[PDB]
Amino acid sequence: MIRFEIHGDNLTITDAIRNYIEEKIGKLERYFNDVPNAVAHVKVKTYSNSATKIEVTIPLKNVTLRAEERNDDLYAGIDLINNKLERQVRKYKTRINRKSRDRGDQEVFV
Repeated sequence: MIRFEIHGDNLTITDAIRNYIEEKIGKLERYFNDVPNAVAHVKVKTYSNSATKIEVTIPLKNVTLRAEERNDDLYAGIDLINNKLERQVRKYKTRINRKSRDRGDQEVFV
């Protein structure tokens, strides 16, 4: 089961975001079906609507994304990681997939 293990010390510490993330991570992992385990170890930290300090660490099978930054929007921090998730997830899975066919991406053929 795809898990979300957040420690969020922010203003809105309720089911709202947890659900919000459940939707996000849910919709992300529902892009896959062969994903038994994907996690979101996230930690936001703010006592101001004009603040957010976040740190995501989302261990999928393939890759674990971590994003640790102080940025006004939480959702931008997690978007940093989510959007980079798309970016990195695809970079990683597509690279590790193509390593069979693409022999000379890291190799100069010595």
